[PDB]
Amino acid sequence: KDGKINLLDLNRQQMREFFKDLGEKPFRADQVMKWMYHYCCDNFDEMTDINKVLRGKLKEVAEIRAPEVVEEQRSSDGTIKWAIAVGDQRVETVYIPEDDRATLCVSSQVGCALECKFCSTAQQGFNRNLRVSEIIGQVWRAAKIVGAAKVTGQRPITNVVMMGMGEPLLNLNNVVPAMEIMLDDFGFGLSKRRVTLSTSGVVPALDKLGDMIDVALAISLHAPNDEIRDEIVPINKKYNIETFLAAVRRYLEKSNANQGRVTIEYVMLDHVNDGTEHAHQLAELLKDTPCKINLIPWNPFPGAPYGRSSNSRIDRFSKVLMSYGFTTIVRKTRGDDDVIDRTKRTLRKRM
Ligand code: SF4
Repeated sequence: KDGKINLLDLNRQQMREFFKDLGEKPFRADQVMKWMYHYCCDNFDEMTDINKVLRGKLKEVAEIRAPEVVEEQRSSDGTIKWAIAVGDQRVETVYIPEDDRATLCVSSQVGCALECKFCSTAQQGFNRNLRVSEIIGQVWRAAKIVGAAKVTGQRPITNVVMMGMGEPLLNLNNVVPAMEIMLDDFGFGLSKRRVTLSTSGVVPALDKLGDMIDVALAISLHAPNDEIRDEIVPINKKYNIETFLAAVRRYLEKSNANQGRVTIEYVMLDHVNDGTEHAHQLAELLKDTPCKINLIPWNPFPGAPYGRSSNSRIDRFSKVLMSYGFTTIVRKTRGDDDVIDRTKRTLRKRM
């Protein structure tokens, strides 16, 4: 807004290049980056080992502006759901704590174009791609809130997943540098095994991803055959299951963050994809792809075309897969979470 460079938009190299233009040596960029990501600092004044002159330069041409929280919802089990303001739009960020880990689910887009029939985001349609600052800024903001204070169980973020609003492979230009910052020693310093990109299967973009970065891959499959997938996840019409699975294999040739084993996501949809015959078909489909299968007890929202699969159907589905020796997990569901308002506020201030 002020015509200043948001430093959260910049990877290590771009940061160094920017600092070079300020007439500063590359080490000063690394130093500021460290303050930004190791101490979640967005205030140049708090950077005590930087001299006043450099501080003055930075305040004039740059800022550290992460997206703000407009709604926080805290659950019993420790799960936090944030609504995040991105310009004039809203995205979602979710913190999920566990005993041995803490996972952040980060949005890649404002809305989505993929039209997955089980997805409430798909209802909105695609608005825009998120900028680097608005992706990495979700991690930054969450880490600040989780760190600031200070509750039992909620350890610092250990894992980040590109899983939320939007298809990450349709925003490669912003998703890739964001992940680079997550991975970087001077950024969040996360292992590549703990940075996971989840995709529904944009094949040429996946081929592209593997040439750009080494990060863990997860796939949103959600169906055992092409006729069912064409219906539930329309992008399958462009790139079918076999085209998707071959692209996964090509990615694993360039990348070893997965250690050969991709996580496969599968929402359970009442009488759509949750039958024993579907499970047997899934096992056959996945016989040549090393995997862990996450069966997801999906909950309907108002207007959803599908119902929840019963627990006994999910159980029988799980057992079929286990009989073939697949590592399969029924994912423990986490959390239980006006138009005239602006004019009303104006009419109130009048009194
Ligand atoms: S890719 Fe993800 S966000 Fe996009 S419509 Fe499908 S499930 Fe929804």
